[PDB]
Amino acid sequence: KFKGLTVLPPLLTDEMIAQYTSALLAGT
Amino acid sequence: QSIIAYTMSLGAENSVAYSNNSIAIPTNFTISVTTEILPVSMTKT
Ligand SMILES: *[C@@H]1O[C@H](CO)[C@@H](O[C@@H]2O[C@H](CO)[C@@H](O)[C@H](O)[C@H]2NC(C)=O)[C@H](O)[C@H]1NC(C)=O
Ligand SMILES: *[C@@H]1O[C@H](CO)[C@@H](O[C@@H]2O[C@H](CO)[C@@H](O)[C@H](O)[C@H]2NC(C)=O)[C@H](O)[C@H]1NC(C)=O
Repeated sequence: KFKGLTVLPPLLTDEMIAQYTSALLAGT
Repeated sequence: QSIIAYTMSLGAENSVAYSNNSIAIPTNFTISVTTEILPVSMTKT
């Protein structure tokens, strides 16, 4: 953090992304 | 009602009946129609 600068968090956590990847792997 | 917060649902949960000698084959089908919209131009200023 700085003098008026801020970083916003992503909407999707990296756990949720891992769940999309495991679904693609299990489907295929 | 009211306003709530929660954690999103990515989707349902499907469990494929996999085995080493089973196959699924369709016996019917449907024709489906979808659209897609794409911009091509903008205004000349
Ligand atoms: C293919 O056969 C399997 C069983 O060999 C079916 O899967 C089962 O379906 C019942 C409900 O009808 C569930 O309670 C079981 O848990 C399922 N088993 C597994 C291992 O997932 C399946 O429904 C059949 N597929 C089709 C398209 O008829
Ligand atoms: C394949 O599926 C279609 C429906 O998607 C079946 O056609 C329907 O048949 C029922 C029963 O006769 C009618 O009430 C509907 O009007 C039909 N739908 C349409 C769009 O025509 C068709 O019979 C199925 N084919 C087989 C071999 O079962």
